Amino acid sequence: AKTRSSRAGLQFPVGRVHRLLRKGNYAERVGAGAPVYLAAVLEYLTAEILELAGNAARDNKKTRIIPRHLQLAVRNDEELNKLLGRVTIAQGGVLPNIQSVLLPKK
Amino acid sequence: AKTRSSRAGLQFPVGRVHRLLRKGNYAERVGAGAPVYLAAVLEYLTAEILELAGNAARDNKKTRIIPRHLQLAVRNDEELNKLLGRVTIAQGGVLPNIQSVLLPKK
Amino acid sequence: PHRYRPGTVALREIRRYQKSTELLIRKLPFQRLVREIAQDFKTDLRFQSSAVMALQEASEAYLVALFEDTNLCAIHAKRVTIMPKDIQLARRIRGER
Amino acid sequence: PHRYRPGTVALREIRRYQKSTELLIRKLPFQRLVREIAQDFKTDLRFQSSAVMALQEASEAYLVALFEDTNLCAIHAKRVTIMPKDIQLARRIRGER
Amino acid sequence: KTRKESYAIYVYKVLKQVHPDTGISSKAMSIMNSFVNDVFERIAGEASRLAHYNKRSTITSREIQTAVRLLLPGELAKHAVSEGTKAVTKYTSAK
Amino acid sequence: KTRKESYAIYVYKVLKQVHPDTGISSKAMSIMNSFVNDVFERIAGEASRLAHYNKRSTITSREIQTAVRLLLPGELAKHAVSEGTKAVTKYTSAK
Amino acid sequence: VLRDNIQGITKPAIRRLARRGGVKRISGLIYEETRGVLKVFLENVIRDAVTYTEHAKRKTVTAMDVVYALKRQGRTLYGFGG
Amino acid sequence: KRHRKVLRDNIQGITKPAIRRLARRGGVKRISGLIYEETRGVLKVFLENVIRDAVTYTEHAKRKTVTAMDVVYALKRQGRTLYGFGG
DNA sequence: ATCAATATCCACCTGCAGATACTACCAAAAGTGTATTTGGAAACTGCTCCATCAAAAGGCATGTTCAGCTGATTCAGCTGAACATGCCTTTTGATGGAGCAGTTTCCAAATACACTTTTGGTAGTATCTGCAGGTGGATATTGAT
DNA sequence: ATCAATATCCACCTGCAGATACTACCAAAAGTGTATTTGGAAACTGCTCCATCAAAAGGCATGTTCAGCTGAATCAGCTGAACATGCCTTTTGATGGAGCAGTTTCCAAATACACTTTTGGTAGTATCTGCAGGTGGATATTGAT
Ligand SMILES: [Mg+2]
Repeated sequence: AKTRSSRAGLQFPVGRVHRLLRKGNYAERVGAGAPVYLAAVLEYLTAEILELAGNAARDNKKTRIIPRHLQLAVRNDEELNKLLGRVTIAQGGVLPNIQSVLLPKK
Repeated sequence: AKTRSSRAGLQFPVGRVHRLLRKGNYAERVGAGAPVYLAAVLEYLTAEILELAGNAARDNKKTRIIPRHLQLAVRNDEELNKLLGRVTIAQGGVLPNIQSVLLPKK
Repeated sequence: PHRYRPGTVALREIRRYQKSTELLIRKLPFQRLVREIAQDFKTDLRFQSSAVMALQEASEAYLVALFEDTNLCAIHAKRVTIMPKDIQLARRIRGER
Repeated sequence: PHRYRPGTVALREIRRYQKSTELLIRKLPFQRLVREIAQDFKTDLRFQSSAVMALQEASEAYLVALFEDTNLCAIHAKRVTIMPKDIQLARRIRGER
Repeated sequence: KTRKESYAIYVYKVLKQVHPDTGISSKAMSIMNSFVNDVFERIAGEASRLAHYNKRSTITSREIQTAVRLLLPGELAKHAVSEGTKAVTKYTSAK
Repeated sequence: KTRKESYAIYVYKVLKQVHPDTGISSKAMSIMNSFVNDVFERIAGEASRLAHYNKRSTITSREIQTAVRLLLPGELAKHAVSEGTKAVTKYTSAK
Repeated sequence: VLRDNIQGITKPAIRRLARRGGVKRISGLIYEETRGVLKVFLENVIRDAVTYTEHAKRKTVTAMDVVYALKRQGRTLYGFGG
Repeated sequence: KRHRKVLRDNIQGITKPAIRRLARRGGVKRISGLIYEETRGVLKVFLENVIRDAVTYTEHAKRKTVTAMDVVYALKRQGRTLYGFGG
């Protein structure tokens, strides 16, 4: 028996996404490609953020991604930042930013 | 036969509200009283807004509620205004208000 | 010869347009903008008459509400002239930027 | 006797805190206020430690974000000192009023 | 040809109870209806969510009430609950 | 001793694909898990509404698709769709 | 007498909006800034509406396509159905 | 239970230094002396709203304990979504 | 202060756009009845994790000093409001046809069900490893002079 | 610019919390295969209602003038940052026990169909009137003197 994930070529669980779409009461019926597509997107987005988070972890000379690196990944990325525009990442901090007028001399 | 709406003493259709609650994919099951309660809540609110826009039409020497009246009614009431805080009433205009630092000096 | 002071008509207009509810952009020039914008999204579209209306109602409402905040911003900086920075400050705080 | 000019430790502090992620309000004091407010809503309530911790991460995030908005409002008024009017202007535009 | 349901006749009935000599323009009724649909969708939305969070398969009048308390402002929330309970009490105590 | 489901094994899998020498704090994972949960509810939601508006009792991958184009910004939408299309296509043929 | 479509949102129109908004004095640069703003609003709203149109396999953007888009941008509107 | 101490004026636990740090993380260079009271005020409103909603979730679940998931749902309800403290 | 130009208010008038009442219908709710399926309160008990307290660790309050920021004052000059109308762009209504919407239809794909395999969580005991926070010790940044 | 007070920056460094490892099992997933229902695409089609345009409408682009507003410049007062000083309060690690949550037994209530009745929505018809405009004539506001 071959799992539906591997069928669709995904690491993310197509089975589980199918199952959660049912109990979730979104519609009467859930099509066969619905969870495959959804799993594929879900897998994509998490790959996209971990690629970026990983970098912030490397830039910081660390081996483990912590929430700061997640926050740094999202916030420094236009399209991710908008997506998580109304989302707060616990223990993530803020991007370094000081307004110009506050810097000394002239 | 007697209507569930007359049984509850309501104008708002309990049967319809029950119907729409089922086909709304909100949960697996709809309890018997839930549509009764909900119909009451919706009715009450309908009455509250027609009351105030009723007065809003009266204040303006009128007998027919137009959108303007409903807008005067909502934005002039602190609680209704908060509930509809992110809703736009088409053809409703705005409340007469000028910032007092823009007024001509007397 | 007779002339009103600057800001006197402005006030008269403020009082006027806050009394009325009629839309303040001319339908046609708006409708074309709507269509022109949609053409980038899909070619050979058609628009329901009420749909352009819905879009107008919303755009105008939005903009009028934006001017309010813009004006509170101009006043904050101790001015009475709404400037592009006021619109920009209003928008950034709203989250839009 | 050596002293730093006003504003130099301040920017030192900003560099420091924008770097770190640790919570800035003391745990227990924040725990008490949570409990005092919740009590006023309902008696004999208990708090999972991570509930309080959720509420602090939430609030600090909210307050920090608000200070940026506030700080932008000050600079708009051609100042560098945030004032209650700046908070107030930020919150009104935000639609928190 | 196809049926297009509305709350209009029920909104209108309520208008007559509240202001017997006052009418409503078409457009104002279309806003009234929109409003009723809106609030229904919100309260059912919350009632739906409550049920899930508590692993319950039924949306009961208890859910609708807690939903009302989470969506409506103070005095508006209070009065709604009283009207919501009142209607559920009358309906039950009638053969 | 009830079982709590999460995407943690899957996230990690994909983490090793992108950075095979990089680990993840159980807290970052805790967030990474909320992110997938959040984005699930959001796409499912739009799909849910999308179907209703079209008198459709079924969410096909097509609804997931418009749901994705509605939800995600610009280039994220463009790439997600491709991967969704790609995975559904590679699924259709593989039985 | 060729003229840009966005320029069809004339100065007197933008001024009346400003007026209803209770604006007394308007910097000249506002009218171009505002036109830019209106463009961003519409793109954002239209994009989503048209996305509803395409899903329905239609060539006519219907008021519901707009109303729904408006609701999902968080700009709920009453008076056109829904 | 034998004696549970009275809670009052805990808002003053949100010290001047703590508020300052927050403002520094916000990128604030200069702070008018009236801010700290005003911030406290604003924080009080914030908590009250999230807690009212959280407690409501608690009471609907017929619990005496305010769960992390109670707060997380109150936060998403008011559009202040939080990752990192549960589902 | 008066004075005249004109904006603004209000009482009265009325055709007609938009509201409303009136009829016969029919598909489609909503209700009534009986057979069935189940969801969640209840009562009980494991056991996680919360309140609470004691020691031990560190940021808080407070007074003083004065740096430089804010806010007032003044002032010049630039810049946006006011003005009048025929020019041209929009609004209004008339009429072709695009396409949306209603109808019938049939099958590819939805659900249901039922044994059969897989596997993702945990649980109990284990070892591995990234990094926090201590150390000193070499390299800025800042502000007095 | 130069000297000195101190923040800042690495870089290695040893403890250990938190992460990683695997071994055992196991309930609940996910799989597979087959019998059974149907959602919606498809295809045809009628009739809105939408793009278009001709004539009717009436708003705005224009360019001159200067009222008054913005922004620069100047400076007096005093507020808020910096810092030193003296210790209170929080943090952190540890132990009985409330209430949450895991499991099981049991029924009031909710779902599934069918059949009986009704209600709301349309439609085609004429039936009705509130109030938007127009008017006239008094009065208030504004700006000039
Ligand atoms: Mg109290």
